[PDB]
Amino acid sequence: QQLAREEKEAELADDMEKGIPQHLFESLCIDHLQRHGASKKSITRAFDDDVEFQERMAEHIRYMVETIAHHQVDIDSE
Amino acid sequence: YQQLAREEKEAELADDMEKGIPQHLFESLCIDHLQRHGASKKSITRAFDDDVEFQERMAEHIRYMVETIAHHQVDIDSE
Repeated sequence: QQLAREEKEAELADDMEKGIPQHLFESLCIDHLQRHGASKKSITRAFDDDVEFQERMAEHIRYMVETIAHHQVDIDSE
Repeated sequence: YQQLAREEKEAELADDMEKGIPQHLFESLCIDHLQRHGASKKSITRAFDDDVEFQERMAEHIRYMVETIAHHQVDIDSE
């Protein structure tokens, strides 16, 4: 039953992850980091060329989305 | 000590860039994109504002992003 709750969370986080593709964060960075010394090329190289970065980026988006899935189910129970 | 000075520059660049990326910019990204994908506004905000572990791990990834971009930027500064 806790194990049925984790299922709901994982399914929900599956859907959320789809609505949060990586280009949203790249856009964010281009828009907010240029004034801080980071050029389009560097942000672009991170997002399009850097394998390790892409993966660690996917890991965290999954964590973000698992965490809010968790809270969504909390409010579903209240 | 040439490579240390490079890393120290990378690190200070990251310090600067980090100020451009407060957490609420990410909260807004999520409320703008996740509502069609199963999340309510409340759930996102609960994560961003009430969940202390989320905040810390959020801060740390942001710091990771900025160090990695800083690294790429100094590489480009040396080509």
